[PDB]
Amino acid sequence: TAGQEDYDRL
Amino acid sequence: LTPKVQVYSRFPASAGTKNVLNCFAAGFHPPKISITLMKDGVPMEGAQYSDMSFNDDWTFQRLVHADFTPSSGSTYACKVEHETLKEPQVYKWDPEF
Amino acid sequence: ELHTLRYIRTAMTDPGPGLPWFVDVGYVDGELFMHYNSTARRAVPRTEWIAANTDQQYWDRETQIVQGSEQINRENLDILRRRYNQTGGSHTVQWMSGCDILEDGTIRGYHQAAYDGRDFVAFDKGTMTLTAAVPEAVPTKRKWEEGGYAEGLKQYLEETCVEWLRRYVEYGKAELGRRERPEVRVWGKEADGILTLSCRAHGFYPRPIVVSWLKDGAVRGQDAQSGGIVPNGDGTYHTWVTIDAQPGDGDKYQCRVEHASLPQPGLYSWRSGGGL
Repeated sequence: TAGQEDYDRL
Repeated sequence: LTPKVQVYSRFPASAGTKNVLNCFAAGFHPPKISITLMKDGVPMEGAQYSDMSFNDDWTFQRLVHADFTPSSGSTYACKVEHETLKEPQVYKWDPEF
Repeated sequence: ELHTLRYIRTAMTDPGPGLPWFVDVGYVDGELFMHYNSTARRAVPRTEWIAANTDQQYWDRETQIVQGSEQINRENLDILRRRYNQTGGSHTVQWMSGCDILEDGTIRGYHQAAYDGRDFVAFDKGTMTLTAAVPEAVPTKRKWEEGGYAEGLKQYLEETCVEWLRRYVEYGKAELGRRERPEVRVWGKEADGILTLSCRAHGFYPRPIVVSWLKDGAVRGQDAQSGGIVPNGDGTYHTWVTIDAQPGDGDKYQCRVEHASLPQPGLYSWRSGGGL
């Protein structure tokens, strides 16, 4: 149960 | 970050009975690894490569398994090729150990 | 009562031959439930308790957000490469995501990242800031405080992560609660005046196991060398514990296996022999 793929942004 | 390999069977070894041969390697980097199961020095058919996963200390782990039938006189082993190893590590499987 | 969820993500440069570059694997209390591949581009269920309790629109929503991470981590593989002034070779981007439900009922959310097997950035919930480990992780922190990332993650880890984890325990109550009995076999070998005794346990669930050797009904801790709890292809586990002894002293040595499936610890000998 994952969310915003934006939190992977480095 | 040198790979630690361990060769083992799913069910207790029996002659003329279906069994799954497993080769587990953990604690290695880079994640690129060549794990192959072999019968008498020749690779085995039906290898299941699944899957790229890391531990809490960012160290990778991989499980390779294939369905086989143990036979007397034939030797079963696992070959692991890595850039850190230099020489390929071979772990022999024993039905009575 | 301790429940855990982990989202393992790996972005690779050298997979290498005929292997995927991006993989996303999900876990519930150690057991695998979801899997993603770079060539397949679809998030699929592994166990039966998750597939029978979820809709197809749920999995279509999950694969859409995971393929979004695939493109984002592909950029990070190039952005970080220029930060360290590298051309390309063997570089990997690792991602840790999920939350823990303690026995008392305390939330424990975590969001960690790593580059080339070394920690890059970790999220702090008690400070509401992103912790930088390497001086190259400073521009990452700057991007996070420029927009909205810290507020959204707290609303996700403390609520969204926990709300669904509570449902997974209810869905897989029969699967995770089930206990499997291992098949114990006691072996031996002779080399150069040393009688090496082996103890192998085949297919047990759950993962925690206590395997120890006993000489004359006494625990010999120091002496026995263990291989570790290694997993099988069908989800179950295996362990290998070995000890060195004198030749002609095999019968006085016995393997003790402590498991959740057994009401009392099982004592196994070579001549007994093993099971049952």
